Amino acid sequence: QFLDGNFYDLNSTIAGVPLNIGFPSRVFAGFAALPAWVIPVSVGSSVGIL
Amino acid sequence: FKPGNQIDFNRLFTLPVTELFDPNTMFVYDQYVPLLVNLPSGFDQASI
Repeated sequence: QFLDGNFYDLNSTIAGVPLNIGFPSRVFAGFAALPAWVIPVSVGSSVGIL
Repeated sequence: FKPGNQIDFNRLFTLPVTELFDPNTMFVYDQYVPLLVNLPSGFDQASI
């Protein structure tokens, strides 16, 4: 929020003109696929051992 | 709602359906809503 109670971000305009204020962009990374493999893998392991 | 080809059944059904909802009122708990329903970016998740 600015002084006028309104929120501004990268895409804000006044009178249709982009303000291009200069807010940062930060990257967050490392997210992975879920455990759906566990039970087929644990049957597989047993059959393999057998 | 998500179509049947977008459901990963082991994530939904590793536990019985018996406790997905509050027994006093039968509304499903909030954590299962985005797992079953698609919603737009910036949406207020408490509204549905």
